[PDB]
Amino acid sequence: PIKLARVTKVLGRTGSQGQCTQVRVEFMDDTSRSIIRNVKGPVREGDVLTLLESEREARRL
Amino acid sequence: GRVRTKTVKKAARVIIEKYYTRLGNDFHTNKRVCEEIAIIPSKKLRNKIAGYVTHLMKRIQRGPVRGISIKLQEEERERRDNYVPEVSALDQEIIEVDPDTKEMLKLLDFGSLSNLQVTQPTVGMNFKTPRG
Amino acid sequence: VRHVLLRQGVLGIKVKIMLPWDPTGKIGPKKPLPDHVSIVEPKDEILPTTPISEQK
Amino acid sequence: DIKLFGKWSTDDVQINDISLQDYIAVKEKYAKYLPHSAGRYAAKRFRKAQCPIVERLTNSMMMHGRNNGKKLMTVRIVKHAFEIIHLLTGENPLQVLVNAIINSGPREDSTRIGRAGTVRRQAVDVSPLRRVNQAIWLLCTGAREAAFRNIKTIAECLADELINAAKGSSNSYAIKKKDELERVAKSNR
RNA sequence: AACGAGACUCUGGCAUGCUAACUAGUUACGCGACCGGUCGGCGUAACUUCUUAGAGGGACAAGUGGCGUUCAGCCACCCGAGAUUGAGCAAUAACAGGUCUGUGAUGCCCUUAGAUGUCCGGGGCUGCACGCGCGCUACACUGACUGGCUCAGCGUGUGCCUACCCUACGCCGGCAGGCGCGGGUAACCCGUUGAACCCCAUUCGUGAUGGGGAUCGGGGAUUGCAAUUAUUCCCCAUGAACGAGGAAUUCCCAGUAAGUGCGGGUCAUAAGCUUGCGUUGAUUAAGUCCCUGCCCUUUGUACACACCGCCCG
Repeated sequence: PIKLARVTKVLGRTGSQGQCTQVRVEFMDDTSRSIIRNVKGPVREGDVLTLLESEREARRL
Repeated sequence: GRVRTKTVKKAARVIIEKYYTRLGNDFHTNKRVCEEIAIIPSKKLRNKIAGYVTHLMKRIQRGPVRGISIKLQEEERERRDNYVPEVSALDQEIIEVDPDTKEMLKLLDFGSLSNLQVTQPTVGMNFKTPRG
Repeated sequence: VRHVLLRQGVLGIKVKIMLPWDPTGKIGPKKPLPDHVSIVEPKDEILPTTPISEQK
Repeated sequence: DIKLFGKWSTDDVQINDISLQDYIAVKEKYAKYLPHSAGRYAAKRFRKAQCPIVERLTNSMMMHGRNNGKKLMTVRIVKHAFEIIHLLTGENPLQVLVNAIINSGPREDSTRIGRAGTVRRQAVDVSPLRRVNQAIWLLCTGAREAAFRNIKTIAECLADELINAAKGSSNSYAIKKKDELERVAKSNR
């Protein structure tokens, strides 16, 4: 299912041309799951991300 | 970025070192005294010397700094260095020697010393670090 | 910049002179270079030891 | 107290998503009388989050080359669209704008990695500010592309997609691009 | 220690503080005009806010808070006109870069009286089956047309030889223009520089159409000694390609791109160019080394008129 999220701390900006920010992502269900994700676009700390598959992992492309 | 070149820092260091009594924390009265002490080609350098001086005067309250040397600290360090305690740290009535130290003193005919209190020597010969 | 005509051709001569300071009693520019900060050497403040009220 | 074009108020506008709440403007103090403000929003990063999104839609309305400076042209296009929206729906015409910006932006893009001619992409997330940036782009180019050689004016063609994006229909150009931008995104995943 | 960097110089932004204004004004007072209003209409005085241009201020990472071996500094925020404005100048060492067509800079050589000097007359430098570059106008409705309305800034202007101008205003002309008649060597006159997109009304109605204007046939007028291989300009008429562009590729981060006109250079005639100026005015980015390149450190080299190398059949 779809899962709504939050941003704890932005880690670093990865990608082929530096287009992807890599971000440490908390959930909004009071969950202690601090997943790391690949977000494309401008991000600061304290965003509200919206994922479709909430079990994916951060790689470096 | 905003890094101050050797001209600003060299001039600021000499003008602290010579005129520390007039300089305080306000950048504005620092600028009004840095244009009466020194002959600076004008303002955009004058306000950069006076700003590093205003950042450098706050750095003197928190202790010495590794460049300049000013004679309000260097009298306090002088009175800190001429400090003797009342009774020295080498006047101990019970000083501790090994067994073998007492043998060296007996070679030096100092076995009649009364203050020496020989300790029990260590039971294990374990001093090397565990290599590997 | 000047020219010379020799036997074989032309030479050029370029001569630059960096002039000195000393405000112009006949020589040099007036103002110093824009990075040359001079600092007035302080006559030391004499040490005030006891309050003397000099009524003059 | 503050009505957009002196007629449309902002107190009953309700943003749905929590993902876009801090980024989509007016509900409270970004209420302006007109979309024209002439302010230095591009002076820093993230500063354009604090600009009224009516001015965002106005600014992206003038994209093509023959209209590139015309702001007084596009503000009356938006003003005339906010009549056609209200006629064809019957409610406040700002709730449909945030319903269109919520619905139109994708939530999973693909980032391009390969060699000269070789394409092997990979699916990533979408930041909600890029969702707001790409919502208004798809809306405005749908209004632009479907009014070009057509008797329909730009004010009708903007309004008839600005409601069709709120209803989530697949006749609107905006939702037709979002579902394909996620369809080719899931295809790698 | 020295140079280059920075400092520096010009420019943008701020000042109801200073200096002063009939070749810039505002406010007030009368007068006049038409309904207390409107006057870019007339003359006096208070004065410099607006306009000019001089001195002097003002911003320093200075303040607060985070992070920094609590160092150099970085990031965010208040107060602020402003918390990187934009340029100019610019090292050592080089290049078989360009320039002898800028020079009365210049070595050698060529030519010097049917001249390679120089003048005159007439052509050519524009010639077209076709390739390759910079561009202007477009392909329309976010539009074209016809009316109405209302705003700039940088500038230039009567010339040693030297002929050659910015032009208000009245009359005659559809118009391009033509006659007089004045001003201006200019903050005094054009000039309140009565710009164009923009804005407001009418018409047109998705079609190679009233979009687009090429190419052509007739006239008319300036410039010149000369307009034919159309110098430009004006009026009718003709009305092509072009339906947003393949492979490939350029420029750009804020008053920017793009639109839109205006001045200057060239100029007897004349801007689709360039160089400046305004006006309207955004999307996206605040990052990386993937590409193209530059650079530093380790390091491989049988390379060094130096990988466009050296070299093996």
